[PDB]
Amino acid sequence: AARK
Amino acid sequence: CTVQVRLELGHRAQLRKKPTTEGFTHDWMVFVRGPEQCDIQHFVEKVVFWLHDSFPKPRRVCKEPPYKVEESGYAGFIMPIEVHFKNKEEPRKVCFTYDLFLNLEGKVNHLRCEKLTFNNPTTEFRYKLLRAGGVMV
Repeated sequence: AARK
Repeated sequence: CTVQVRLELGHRAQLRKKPTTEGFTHDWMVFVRGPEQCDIQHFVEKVVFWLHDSFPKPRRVCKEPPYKVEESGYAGFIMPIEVHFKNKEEPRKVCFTYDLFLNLEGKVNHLRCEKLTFNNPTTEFRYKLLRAGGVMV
């Protein structure tokens, strides 16, 4: 997802 | 009398050769340390890393060095870190907002220095500071  | 001591917050994150059962693409470690030749254990009671929802038991606490957290994951995130002091008077902690950011095409080796400043500390706290590399000004 990259960056939560 | 004012004493200053130095902290290094940092993290490394490498892209896994194969992702995990849960689709975690990276391994990372985040840490709190003194500069070379500085054991902050002398004035640091504990460090608290407030990880994201999705990690089990996300309030991670290190009471002795190394003050680190190693995990696997798929994304970066903003992370409050709290360093609590072996101080019986205020201030007894400090907080930093830390950005655990990932490199999707390789590694990250990140370092960030923070300078703490304590005003007129108690006699036994001023040691812990000077024992940990503190400097008088």
